[PDB]
Amino acid sequence: QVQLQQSGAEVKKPGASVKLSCKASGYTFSVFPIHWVRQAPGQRLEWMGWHNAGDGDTKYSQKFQGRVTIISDTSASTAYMELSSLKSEDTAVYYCARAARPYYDRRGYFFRADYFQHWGQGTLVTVSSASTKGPSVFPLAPSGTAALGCLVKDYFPEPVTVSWNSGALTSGVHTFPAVLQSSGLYSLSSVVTVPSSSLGTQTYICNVNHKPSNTKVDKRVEPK
Amino acid sequence: NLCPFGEVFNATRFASVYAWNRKRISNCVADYSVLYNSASFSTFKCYGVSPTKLNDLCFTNVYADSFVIRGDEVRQIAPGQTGKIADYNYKLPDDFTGCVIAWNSNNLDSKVGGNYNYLYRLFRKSNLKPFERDISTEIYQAGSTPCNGVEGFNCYFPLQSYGFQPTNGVGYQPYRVVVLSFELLHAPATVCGP
Amino acid sequence: DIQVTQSPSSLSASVGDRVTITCQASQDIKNSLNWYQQKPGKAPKLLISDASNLETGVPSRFSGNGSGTDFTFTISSLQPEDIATYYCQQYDNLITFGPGTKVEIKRTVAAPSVFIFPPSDEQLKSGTASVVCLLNNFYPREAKVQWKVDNALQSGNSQESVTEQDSKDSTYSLSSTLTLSKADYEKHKVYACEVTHQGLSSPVTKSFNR
Ligand SMILES: *[C@@H]1O[C@H](CO[C@@H]2O[C@@H](C)[C@@H](O)[C@@H](O)[C@@H]2O)[C@@H](O[C@@H]2O[C@H](CO)[C@@H](O)[C@H](O)[C@H]2NC(C)=O)[C@H](O)[C@H]1NC(C)=O
Repeated sequence: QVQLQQSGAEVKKPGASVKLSCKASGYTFSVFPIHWVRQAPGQRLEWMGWHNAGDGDTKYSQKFQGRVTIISDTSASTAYMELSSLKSEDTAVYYCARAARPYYDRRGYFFRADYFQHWGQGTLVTVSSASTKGPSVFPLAPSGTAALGCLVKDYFPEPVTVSWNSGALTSGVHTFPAVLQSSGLYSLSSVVTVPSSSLGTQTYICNVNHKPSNTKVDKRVEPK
Repeated sequence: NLCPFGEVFNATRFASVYAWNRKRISNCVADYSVLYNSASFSTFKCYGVSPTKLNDLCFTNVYADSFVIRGDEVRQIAPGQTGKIADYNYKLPDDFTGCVIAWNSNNLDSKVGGNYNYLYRLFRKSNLKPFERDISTEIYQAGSTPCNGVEGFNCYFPLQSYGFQPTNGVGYQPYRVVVLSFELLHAPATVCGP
Repeated sequence: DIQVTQSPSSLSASVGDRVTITCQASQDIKNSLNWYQQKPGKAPKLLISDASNLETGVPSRFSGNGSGTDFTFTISSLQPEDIATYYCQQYDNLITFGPGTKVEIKRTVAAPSVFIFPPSDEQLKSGTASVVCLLNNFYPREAKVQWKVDNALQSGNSQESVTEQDSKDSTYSLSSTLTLSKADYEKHKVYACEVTHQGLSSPVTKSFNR
């Protein structure tokens, strides 16, 4: 099976550089062009460049030429992209995608086949002057159907995973998208709707995991 | 990845003895250090294994049993013991391998009028077998005449409520108990310490 | 440089409706245009390649047409699993992606269930108070959330976050967070959340006293 495995998320300060990896499996990595496409949060897809390993054919976009470079190691079946002179606007998810093989037609003209049939899972690159910080978890307590939740406040960088009751409680849970505050730190809310009869009976614990900071917090949301 | 011990120890209230709660712990990594380093426990006795050697050990399944008894009944949560709790409510096996953990809960399970929500089985025709639970509400025949499903003279409801009051003595105060049982079977061990 | 536009920018249609979105290139890009689908939180997926060719594993309700500068993408019967943003992409010369078209499911109007949460004692010890208002399972997405502190409208201290359309009931949920200092929190009493939504016969206010 074709699989494009990308490197883990990266956090960088403005001006620094980042090197991302895209390991290919399940196909002849040498003969297929691999494109690099990025996507700012909530923004459109943006093509950056392509590179074919066996050919050495390389083409960058005008916006990233001079600060970008795409190489490959055919032995490791891995394509590398390196973006330099990073700025806050480079904060995005960077995908590697495999295109079809280019061809010649009846008259001898070279045609590319740059439709992306296989994508990697993407690598998040956060560029910010903020330093890595773990979240503080505060209970959102209830007073028919009741609502309770947790406040994941003042953490950096994204993301955070929030589960309820060690993974058991999943129905009625709404983990909201994070928002970037002016302090440069993220804040997030996770809520769940439960029956008011169960407000007593069941114990409700939210489990917050911030892998960037190796911070795991288990907070119980009890009615005050 | 991390075993859900906090769901058991730090729950808002515990079960009654007769309907003791059991949590099946599986496919996770357990750090018993959060338990054997705390000074919050009035009773921490382990049988067949030391708590210190638990963090480098592996078991197939681990069970966490929960209930609330009164203080002078905590000694009954031990192998080969007798009493209303051991005989009619919660019995440990004689070859029991695990830990008995208890702490006072007068601040949580006692009310000014009295917390009558915690119950225990007062009458039973036979003694419980190890790790057996009876949530029945059948009328008990304490005499010759049959009850036939209705309460009456020498025909009693089997369960009785602890009257947990904050002004009670320590032996009559509520105590929260967690019994960890460690099961090692001819199967892949799935609950492992660090 | 080749420019690629998409119309409409956003779209709402009921289940089973025929949906057609367009894509326009600034130059003749022949048939070298592909269509991608990106569900929320996932990577893009190729559905139509070279204007008309459906890719393997993609349902037959998806189609594509166009040549030269004008191209079209059609969903014959909109399904709830088709909530996503759809991009077109040319490759006649280099690669240029489109701005994208957000496709949503038009559902019956559903009013929100509103909840307000006071600041926790743990956070008040930190010197900061955060009041959180929750709007649960509502459609359409547009809703006004007004923070009223002693019936005084609060501005500049609020932040909002909306979930994506749910997999089952096709609804939205909204979280608003009012962050104050402990000093500013203790100089006021009534903290309220006023919510206006099409599914409500009148604004609903959830409040608490400090
Ligand atoms: C059971 O809870 C205690 C105490 O938890 C604290 O108080 C609760 C009301 C809730 O607000 C928790 O989030 C609090 O942490 C746990 O003991 C704490 O463990 C943390 C872990 O790092 C430590 O920082 C604290 O100092 C501990 N507090 C005390 C009073 O000991 C305990 O670990 C929980 N038990 C289990 C099995 O998870």
